[PDB]
Amino acid sequence: QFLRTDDEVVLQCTATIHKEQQKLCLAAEGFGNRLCFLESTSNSKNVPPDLSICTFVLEQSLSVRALQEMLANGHRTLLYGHAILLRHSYSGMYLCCLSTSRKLAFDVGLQEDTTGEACWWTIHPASKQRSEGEKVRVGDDLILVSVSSERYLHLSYLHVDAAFQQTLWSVAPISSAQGYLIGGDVLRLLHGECLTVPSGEHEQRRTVHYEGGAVSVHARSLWRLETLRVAWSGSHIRWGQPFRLRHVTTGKYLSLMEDKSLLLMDKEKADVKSTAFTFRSSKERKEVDGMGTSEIKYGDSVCFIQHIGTGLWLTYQSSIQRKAIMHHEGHMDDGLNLSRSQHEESRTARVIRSTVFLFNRFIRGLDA
Amino acid sequence: NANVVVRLLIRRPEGLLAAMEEAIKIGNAIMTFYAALIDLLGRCAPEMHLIHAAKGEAIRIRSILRSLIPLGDLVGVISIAFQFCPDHKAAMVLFLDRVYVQDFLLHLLEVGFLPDLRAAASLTDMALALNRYLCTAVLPLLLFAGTEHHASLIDSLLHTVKGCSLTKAQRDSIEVCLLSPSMMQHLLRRLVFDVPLLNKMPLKLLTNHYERCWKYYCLPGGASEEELHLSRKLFWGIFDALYEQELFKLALPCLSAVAGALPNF
Repeated sequence: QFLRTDDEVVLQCTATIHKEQQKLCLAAEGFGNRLCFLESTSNSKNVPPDLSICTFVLEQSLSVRALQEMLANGHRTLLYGHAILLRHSYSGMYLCCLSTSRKLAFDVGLQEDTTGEACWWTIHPASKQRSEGEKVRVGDDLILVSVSSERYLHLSYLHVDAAFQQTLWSVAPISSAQGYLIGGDVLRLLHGECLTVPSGEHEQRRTVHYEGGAVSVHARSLWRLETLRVAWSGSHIRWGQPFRLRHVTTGKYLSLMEDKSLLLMDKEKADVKSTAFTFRSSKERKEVDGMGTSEIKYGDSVCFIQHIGTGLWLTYQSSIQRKAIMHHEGHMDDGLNLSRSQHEESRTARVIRSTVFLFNRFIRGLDA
Repeated sequence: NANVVVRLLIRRPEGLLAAMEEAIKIGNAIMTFYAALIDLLGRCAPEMHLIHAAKGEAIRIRSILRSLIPLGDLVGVISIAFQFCPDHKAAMVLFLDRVYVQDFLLHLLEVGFLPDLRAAASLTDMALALNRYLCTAVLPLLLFAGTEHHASLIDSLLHTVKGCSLTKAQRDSIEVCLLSPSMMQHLLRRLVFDVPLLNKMPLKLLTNHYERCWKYYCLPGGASEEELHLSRKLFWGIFDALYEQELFKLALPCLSAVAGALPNF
């Protein structure tokens, strides 16, 4: 219904390039990149978007009186005229305007410090249908205004930058229950011993195993769920809705081709019927607009994996190399239990691959 | 008013150093329109004092003025008045003055002022640039090339040594010498070559105004000190020639000041 502080939202502007409604989303990187860019969300049926780099968190929301005071040194609700503080929900930096250039605009990126007028944005309504002072609501196409640069958060032709011209910014809720599954987690897949992808120095690790020992703790066995919905993608997770599984350390999607194999293929090969699996309580709703209710607790769960297009059952075959293959029945051990991870492990996990993909570009540019 | 008009202007659109040059060969529309825009955007300055310094969001417009418009001002401060001509530069000096350090005073120096004493010798229509500029070249009152300026501008000032407006050009030199150091020390006896050529009364006032400030140079570093005696002797014999000495005899006892610090053409 409304938007509060400490919520999870996205910022999303829909442009049109030659009669193609492109719903671009705002995505900052961090850990080596002080500039924002655009994330495609329109073509989500064959190339899934990255979700961890486009969700934000509203931290505080003052009026201009309290901001000009505090600069001069619960869960509140937002009103059109408050200067808010966005922050990157993964990286932990605060979004702001910068004094760099790429025209008479300014560029937009993250910064760590919260003082100054740089990381503050007053919302502006973009209708006569709603006006000053009143309460925010879900899906209101709005404008953002820099407190420092006195400029509008403009989409230009593909720069996102702080300009004198205005553009729309639709928002969408993401999240807001302890011990249950929320779309966006990072978790291991326990067996008794957990699901694994092998060590480096190659295969390109595209095989999938079940293993035991210290590889339970290490950074290989990390999996991120990405549900098919754009808005409310950080809701609860209940049975029957499909979701992609992403390998976090490698950045390749866990894809089943029932003829060929169970492999890991890239974003541009991740088809909605190829890899969107679902768990079932047995081994034999669709969409709710909210964060839902509590479905799956972590230790008391038997999640049986089953495809949409084939409907098979991923069971282990016969190091510990019980390789997972989609069988038609499976044994009584496909009720894989779950174990969510903590924030620092996932924070290391994403930055590992983010540095790997830059070091390899450095290596090949040096060998060229 | 300033703030609101500035924001209004920035919504809309209107190489900005290329337009005043490319139209200069080519019908006086855009070269006047851009100079009027410069005059408007320079009139809406934040302040002229610590209101511009010790306050908030008077600096925001000041940042926007230099952020969408960096200077490139040589297309206006140099190339327009060397044959429209006086006024377009008179807007640009205001835009640079209100919004925009001791290196820059020598940067734009002798740009335009070299044509002054040249075109002053036909006193017409473009020689009313100087009667226009009797205030706006003086208001930047507030040795590498400075020896040129006391060369050139005094050679403009001696063009009249407009009528009561020459008092602005008088303080424009008497205060320009006062912030001197070796070339200005030689310039502390420059008008002695014209004090012998003195005997209108302004030629003697140009001697008297620098006469009192002459001793500050040889007080700091202490050839033509005997020539200063030679000018004092022409002043001692010229004192017998004569409010007639209100500008003369004020400097005559001040020649003991010229003896108190060291120890036309």
